[PDB]
Amino acid sequence: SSIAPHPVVHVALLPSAGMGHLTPFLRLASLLLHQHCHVTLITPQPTVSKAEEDLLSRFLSAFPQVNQLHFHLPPTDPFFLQFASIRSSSHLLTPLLSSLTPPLSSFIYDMTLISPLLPIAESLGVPHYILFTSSATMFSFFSYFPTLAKSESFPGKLDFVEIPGVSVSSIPRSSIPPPLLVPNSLFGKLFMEDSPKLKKLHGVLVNTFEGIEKLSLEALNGGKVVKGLPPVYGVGPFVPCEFEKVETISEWLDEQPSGSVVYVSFGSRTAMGREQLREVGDGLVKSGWRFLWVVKDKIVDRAEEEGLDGVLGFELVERMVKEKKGLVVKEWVDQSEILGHKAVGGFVSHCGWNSVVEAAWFGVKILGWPLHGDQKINAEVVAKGGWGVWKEGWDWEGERLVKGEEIGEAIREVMNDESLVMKATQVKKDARKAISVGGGCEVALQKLMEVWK
Ligand SMILES: O=C(CCc1ccc(O)cc1)c1c(O)cc(O)c([C@@H]2O[C@H](CO)[C@@H](O)[C@H](O)[C@H]2O)c1O
Ligand SMILES: O=c1ccn([C@@H]2O[C@H](COP(=O)(O)OP(=O)(O)O)[C@@H](O)[C@H]2O)c(=O)[nH]1
Repeated sequence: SSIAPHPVVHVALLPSAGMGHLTPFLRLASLLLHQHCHVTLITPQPTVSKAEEDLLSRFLSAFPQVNQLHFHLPPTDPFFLQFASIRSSSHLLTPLLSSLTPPLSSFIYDMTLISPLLPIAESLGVPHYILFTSSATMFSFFSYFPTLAKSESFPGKLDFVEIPGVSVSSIPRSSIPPPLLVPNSLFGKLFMEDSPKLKKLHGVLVNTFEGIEKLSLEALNGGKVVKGLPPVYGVGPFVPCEFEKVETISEWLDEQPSGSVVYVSFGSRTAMGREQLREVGDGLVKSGWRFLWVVKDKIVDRAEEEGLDGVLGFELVERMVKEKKGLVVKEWVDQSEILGHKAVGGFVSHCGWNSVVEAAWFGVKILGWPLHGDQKINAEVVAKGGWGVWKEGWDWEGERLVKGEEIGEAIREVMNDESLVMKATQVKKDARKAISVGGGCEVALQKLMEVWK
């Protein structure tokens, strides 16, 4: 008895600094657009890196129906500095969010912004959420932090973190993210201020799935970690999207035998010291395997200033050009196009979380080389599933010099192991189940959409 336009579900999104935060937010935006949502994207500007700038430009051109709200920031690790700048200025956003049309339905923001955005979301009167961009196991640690910090000996006497029922049952002190043991650090301060406020959220979205973190997901939603935690929605794996693409790399890969290439990358914001970097190349040559090595000499891509031949040195460059087995680049690559190529049989990775979930989506086994932060916990999430391995004696980047001899031996050990491929293929199979009807991601998004309507 009526011919009416259907009311629109309008979601607002706010990502913080780095490609490891921007990429999952934009993949979530694509998922929401395919559910016929209207999306507003708040963009803090300028970005720390050029790669962030360029990805946003390709996203907006692909989806002109997205409403961009500019967030011009006022004028240490450059990405951590941006985390603090966005957090300290977020209290100014209220006028831009309260005048949104059509009426806002929900608000999903970065995990590092809980405290300043909670009163803003309360005034908007809509359900609000964090998108947590690391593993569900690390989210359990974050939620558990007030339980550990109440002790009078914290953080001096803490040898094991054992959260009931999660995917990594015992986290030793050597795997705790170093800033969490330093009360005055940025993340140590954010953990203490923000974790007690998790109970005010409507929910927590995580880019993960039952095939890789079954136990952590069940413990978080069973009241085992902390009583009164908001529900945790496993909405991963986030499938890589078309707008991310920017041809000699793909042409080189086309000429290599299937499964014969080892891909090497330590993410978008980490650069090894020059001596350690040169040991990586020595290990790749000694391994005897074909390789595609992505190099960074600076944390921030904008700051690169020396050519690859000067970074690598004459002796290493000469060895690699003579053997004619490897390709080395110091530029932004299409990592998902590489991991999805049939030539790539293994992945030497720092185990940043987006890279882990991409490797799971493509069924590529991992040699884990965790370098900083939560990467040792993520490396063990992978090892528990039997589709990758890591050497706990290598330690955080810069604590010791890992030698080319032992790097080459570790590469041969992973590439000769067919059991790792067997488990990685089953992970790949469970990754597709999660997004199909009845899978964890499909079930979670339907729950959220019905609430927002
Ligand atoms: O516990 C986490 C993640 C959970 C969290 C929760 C609330 C919060 O307020 C901050 C973090 C974490 C850490 O304790 C140290 C650290 O160094 C990184 C690293 O964060 C950088 C960002 O730039 C990534 O690039 C890198 O991959 C990742 O390992 C972390 O994720
Ligand atoms: O040359 C590069 C380097 C990185 N990435 C992507 O950048 C992200 C890195 O995020 P992750 O959580 O793995 O680690 P972080 O870079 O934050 O340490 C992933 O989506 C990678 O696929 C890419 O496409 N090309």
